[PDB]
Amino acid sequence: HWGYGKHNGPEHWHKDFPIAKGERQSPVDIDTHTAKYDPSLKPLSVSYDQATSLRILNNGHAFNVEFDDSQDKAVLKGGPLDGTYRLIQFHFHWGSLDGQGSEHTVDKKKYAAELHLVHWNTKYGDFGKAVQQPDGLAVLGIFLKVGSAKPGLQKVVDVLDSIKTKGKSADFTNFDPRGLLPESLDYWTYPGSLTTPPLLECVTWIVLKEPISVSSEQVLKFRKLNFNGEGEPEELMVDNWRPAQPLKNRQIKASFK
Ligand SMILES: CC(=O)c1ccc(B(O)O)cc1
Ligand SMILES: [Zn+2]
Repeated sequence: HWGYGKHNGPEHWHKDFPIAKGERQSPVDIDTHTAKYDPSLKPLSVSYDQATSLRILNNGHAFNVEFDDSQDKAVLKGGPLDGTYRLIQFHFHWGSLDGQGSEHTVDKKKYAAELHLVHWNTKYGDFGKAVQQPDGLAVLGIFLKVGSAKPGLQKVVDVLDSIKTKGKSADFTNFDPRGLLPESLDYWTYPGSLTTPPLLECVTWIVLKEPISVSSEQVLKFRKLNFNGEGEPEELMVDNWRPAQPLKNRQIKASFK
């Protein structure tokens, strides 16, 4: 199917997913000097106190920490969102080297990796119904650079040997995603889509300005994962990011000056 190589990478996705050439695709480059501070923006509200993680999965594209979204336990509201968005899963995209990996860029700058905290609007009932709506999803993007170690990430780094190949999964309860958040909630926001197929244009993107630091060893463990499935030729899971897409008829708002 689709992947990230030279034969199935992003530049090929449009053949099986025409919306790849859509009018509100992600990711995009964030021109910090062209984004306009928006007063009407309300303060962001991250209520992850009752978050309940369940499993960690290698899907052959990335690895998802999945949560129990059967109740309003870890929600995202305020900011540009109208209503309540339930956290369903979070994933990363990283590069083969520290100077790449992120999907969004800031003034064309690429980060070592990008963390996506995915939530879906609770007025749609579930995630599968929510992805079919223009305001069905809210994704919290957080950049990752190499530097100091991010303690709240080590628990995820330690379990990755259990999900090395596509399809493998492992119990992963009691993970607190608040350890993955940066100090500040300053953000840019814009209307976009999922960054992998089906590339549905259903996402409100909230990208935090302040990155989180991770050690080179923490990301190195990311690079030891496998695209392939067990017993198959080893393709290392690296550079699983979509490059910046055309901004088109969109303006990026900022929550700060
Ligand atoms: C297919 C799917 O479930 C998914 C795809 C991309 C993202 B993202 O851009 O944050 C999240 C979820
Ligand atoms: Zn993603």
